[PDB]
Amino acid sequence: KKMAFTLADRVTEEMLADKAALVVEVVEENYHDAPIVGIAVVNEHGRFFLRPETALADPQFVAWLGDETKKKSMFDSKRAAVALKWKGIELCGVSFDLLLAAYLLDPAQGVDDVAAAAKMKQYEAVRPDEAVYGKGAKRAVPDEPVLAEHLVRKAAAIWELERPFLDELRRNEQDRLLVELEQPLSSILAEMEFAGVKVDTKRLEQMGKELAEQLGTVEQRIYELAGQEFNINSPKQLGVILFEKLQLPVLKKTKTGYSTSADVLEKLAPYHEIVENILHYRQLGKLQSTYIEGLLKVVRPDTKKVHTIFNQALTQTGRLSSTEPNLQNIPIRLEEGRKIRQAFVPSESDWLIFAADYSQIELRVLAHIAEDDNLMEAFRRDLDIHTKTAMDIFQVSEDEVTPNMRRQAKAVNFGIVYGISDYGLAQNLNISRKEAAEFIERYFESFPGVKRYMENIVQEAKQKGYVTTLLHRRRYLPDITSRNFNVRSFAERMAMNTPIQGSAADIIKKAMIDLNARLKEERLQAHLLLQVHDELILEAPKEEMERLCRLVPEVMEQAVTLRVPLKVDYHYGSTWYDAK
DNA sequence: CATGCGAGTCAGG
DNA sequence: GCCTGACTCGTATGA
Ligand SMILES: OC[C@H]1O[C@@](CO)(O[C@H]2O[C@H](CO)[C@@H](O)[C@H](O)[C@H]2O)[C@@H](O)[C@@H]1O
Ligand SMILES: OC[C@H]1O[C@@](CO)(O[C@H]2O[C@H](CO)[C@@H](O)[C@H](O)[C@H]2O)[C@@H](O)[C@@H]1O
Ligand SMILES: OC[C@H]1O[C@@](CO)(O[C@H]2O[C@H](CO)[C@@H](O)[C@H](O)[C@H]2O)[C@@H](O)[C@@H]1O
Ligand SMILES: [Mg+2]
Repeated sequence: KKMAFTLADRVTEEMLADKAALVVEVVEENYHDAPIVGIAVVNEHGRFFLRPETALADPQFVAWLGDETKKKSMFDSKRAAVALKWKGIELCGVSFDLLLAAYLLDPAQGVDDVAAAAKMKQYEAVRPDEAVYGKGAKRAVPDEPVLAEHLVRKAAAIWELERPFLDELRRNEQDRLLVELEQPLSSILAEMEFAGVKVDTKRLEQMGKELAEQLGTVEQRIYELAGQEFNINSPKQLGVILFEKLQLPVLKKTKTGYSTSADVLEKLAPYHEIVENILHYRQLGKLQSTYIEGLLKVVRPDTKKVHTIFNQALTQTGRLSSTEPNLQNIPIRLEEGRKIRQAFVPSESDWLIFAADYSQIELRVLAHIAEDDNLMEAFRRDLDIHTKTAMDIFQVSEDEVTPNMRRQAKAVNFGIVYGISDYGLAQNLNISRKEAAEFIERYFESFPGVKRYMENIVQEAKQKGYVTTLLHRRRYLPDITSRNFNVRSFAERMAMNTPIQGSAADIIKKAMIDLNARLKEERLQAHLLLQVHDELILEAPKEEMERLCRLVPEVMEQAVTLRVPLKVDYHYGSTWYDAK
């Protein structure tokens, strides 16, 4: 039975009630400077559909949109807020976001539309967006009649679902998480995406020309060493050359053929000169295709900026993700790739890039949650945690710690966070499972509190069915009870890791909110550009650097109070590359 | 030929 | 051992 609503030709007073479910539809996946195809409002007075051209041109409606006292309940308010920003319209008063509410209740559901969220509460009087708009090449906005009914049904669902979702969040003790953390953060992410990051395209293009030159040389050297030309970027073709023509040892095979992963190649390097060249070709090719050409494709030609979209409702741990482009995985580990960062510059003359990052936040969080005396003392002394771990595992003085000892202690620390696994550690340290287990055993002997936490958290995950983070984020782990070793083990590691990675996510999100409040109180022009899991990147007038050096680390270090201090390092410079 | 899928790969924390 | 996203190739359908 069709849903009744008024297809309005003009905005009326009853459409501006102080509480309503609001839909400002942007069908385009990437909502930057995208069109708004329709608007729906459901409130105490009824259900309404408004054409965007009329609604967005009406002073009363626009004023209502920007009035913080007029409360709106929506789904993915960031999408609408950013689309409206590109139109010079401010959206305020969003007191409930169904997407974020759904995400907090169960990030595993992968709720990406109103229909999916509504299905969680047995509400199915709304169609999934894909069914209405189609997908990809066939994606398209339907005729007004169909479009109008769909937006109204989504608004109607939101109107009906707010109460039950809020009630469950409250029983989960996640009400403040939604209202005081995720929703306020959504607005901050909206500002960041809209602001964008300036790219020096001329510099990128120049790097691309040089890369193309080097790739050409390595490419030819590879054909020369192989004795024939082939598609180096084809794991299949490369496999034939390496393991058949050149007879290199097959130490690993994928599900469908020979493995040519870098870790595999690294082992074959001693056998033939072609290997080192393939690795070099892989590095340069990655930079060229993904960080030069890929980046250049998404730079807005008019503003010369990239406007990423932070998916705030995707990861199972509470972390954000970044797309079009992904600005959370710009090269930095290898110098040649790190140079890509010289292309990210301040958006204004005489401004500078400022970057602040937490030092070992995950291990500090673990020290706090596990209450491991040794680990807590280590951070209280602000010791080099890898050297310290090496000292305990190997029972040597600081002077006796060799570079390799520290390298292995570092590997154990990087993994201890992801949940112990002799197999996983063995792979990273290229050792036997028996030996890896011995390392783990030694680690636990030195950090008994951590061992206790690992056992206790797995037990809690089994008892309650989920694990939680410092700010009450949760993750259900049904596989924790599986009678399949591998499946159960994966769930156990998630149980061990989620409270760590997740609480670190909670902390930096809170830091972002606290930071913006401080930046506003101080009337600084500085503003956030990016978040990369444990670091914040801002840009600001050079005249604000000294103030930022004191303000940013403090706000980040004081976001939450743990049993150990939080430490933040910072750097600034003319480009993102220089912010080191 | 057209768009779209998985597989394999590798970039980041 | 955890958490992500983008690009290539080669196959899928489909013209
Ligand atoms: O607006 C971001 C928000 O939308 C979802 C769907 O509800 O993702 C859509 O938009 C992303 C950014 O363009 C795309 O990567 C994704 O493919 C598309 O479905 C949510 O996942 C996200 O929180
Ligand atoms: O010149 C392009 C032509 O070369 C082949 C091999 O003969 O592939 C090479 O060039 C591609 C584009 O630069 C790379 O992806 C590939 O790795 C490299 O070997 C052919 O496949 C292609 O038609
Ligand atoms: O040997 C106990 C030890 O094994 C772990 C896995 O590393 O858990 C196993 O044993 C528990 C019973 O003590 C079960 O609840 C669990 O399902 C099973 O995998 C550790 O958590 C535990 O300390
Ligand atoms: Mg750091």
